[PDB]
Amino acid sequence: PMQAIGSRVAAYWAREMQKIVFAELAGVFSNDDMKDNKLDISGTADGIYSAETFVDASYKLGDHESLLTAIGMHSATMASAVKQDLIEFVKDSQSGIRFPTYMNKRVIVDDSMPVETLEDGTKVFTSYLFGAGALGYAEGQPEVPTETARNALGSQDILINRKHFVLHPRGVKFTENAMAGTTPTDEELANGANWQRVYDPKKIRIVQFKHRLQA
Amino acid sequence: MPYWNDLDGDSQVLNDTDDLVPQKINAGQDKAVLILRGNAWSSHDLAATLSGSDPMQAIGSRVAAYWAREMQKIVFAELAGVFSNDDMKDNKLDISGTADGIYSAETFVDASYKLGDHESLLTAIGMHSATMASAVKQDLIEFVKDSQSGIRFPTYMNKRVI
Amino acid sequence: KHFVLHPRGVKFTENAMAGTTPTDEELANGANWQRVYDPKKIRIVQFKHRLQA
Amino acid sequence: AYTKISDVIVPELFNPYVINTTTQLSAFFQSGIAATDDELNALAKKAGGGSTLN
Repeated sequence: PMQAIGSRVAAYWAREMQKIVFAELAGVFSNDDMKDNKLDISGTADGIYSAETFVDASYKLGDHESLLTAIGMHSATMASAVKQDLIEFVKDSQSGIRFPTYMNKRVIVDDSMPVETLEDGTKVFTSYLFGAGALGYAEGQPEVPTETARNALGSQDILINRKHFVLHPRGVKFTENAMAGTTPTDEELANGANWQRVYDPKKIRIVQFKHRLQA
Repeated sequence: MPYWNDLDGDSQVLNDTDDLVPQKINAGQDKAVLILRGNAWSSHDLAATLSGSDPMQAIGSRVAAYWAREMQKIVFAELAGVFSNDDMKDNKLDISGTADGIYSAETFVDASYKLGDHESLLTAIGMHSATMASAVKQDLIEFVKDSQSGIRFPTYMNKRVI
Repeated sequence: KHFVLHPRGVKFTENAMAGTTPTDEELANGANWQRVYDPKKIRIVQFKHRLQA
Repeated sequence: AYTKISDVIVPELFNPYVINTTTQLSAFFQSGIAATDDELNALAKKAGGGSTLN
């Protein structure tokens, strides 16, 4: 067993890092009116995510534009996109299924994105639009990055990892409140509340918009 | 046959006044089935000499291609079993019943993406005649034309059709 | 003739069968298969639909 | 009588292990986050450790 698990350990950390990232963004835009200018909401049951609302999100930065490049996505979303993509001209059927780019913009497909649930079986999707390149982070180092020990009288053997890293957008200033510690913060606590931006107007650079999927 | 499922879990809050805990690995099982079949046939004799040719010769000549349709019969049976009435499979199936929805151009896309991230592991599509027909009659362009295209149309969208 | 066939795919289970072996046609279709992977890499999908009016 | 399949004893079989791979593809890369600066490096390497700068 130890051989196998040791073989797999490497790619494990990836999904952890990702888990952190989505958490932290969710925090940044959480419930802070200071950010209202960078977000958009299509909820209340009208609006489909098509071809227009996308444009609004694109221009939500008024003068500066084309600092946006790549679009976050979820499967079913891209699906609905396709089923509206079908031309009447031309044809049934030639095109098509997968379509990078969308409009002069990269697209990245992933199955794991924040998805909430209300009653009445109404799904809601997020789909960050960043095109940033980027936020920032640095590796950092501990001491004793890897070690192995064993219980001598019982029969066991172990592995450990324990790595440091530093990550945040600049971007909003971090604040100290409502946290035990310290440090680090936490997952939940890193998402909890109380971040305060200062620039403001532009050059963040990220926008999110929530939308219902096409009927 | 066995297998070893891959590891997962949280990192942790690396912290003093406390220690870590190691973690574990699991295993799993898989099965299969052996099956076996056969049949036979025969004739009279008097009939053979009185009829002007030999039945046994003919039937022996045809025997070969016979087994094909049997194998097929098995296959459809077994798939029908796999997806039968087992909620464990719900994620791989779709139902358009209740009298709305036509099989056109969209639902097909849904079926295509019913595997969310991984895709293009799908290649060829099963079909029935009348289905392909209805496909064609919606395939008629308004542009262009009446009439140039068309009847048979492999591929459908970048996908084989049988 | 003998032959062996199955997807892997769902694990086969032993229930509700006389025998043995093989199973049968009907019995091979009857019930009680239990998958383990799960999520993906099966790889097959079916969908039922009414024909165009 | 018969040789009667109730009689000669049938073995069983095995083959070695094979590693399964759980799949939910994790990318959401490349994007923010990327692009380490020198400053967050000034957080990174010792000495003058945390907590974090301003």
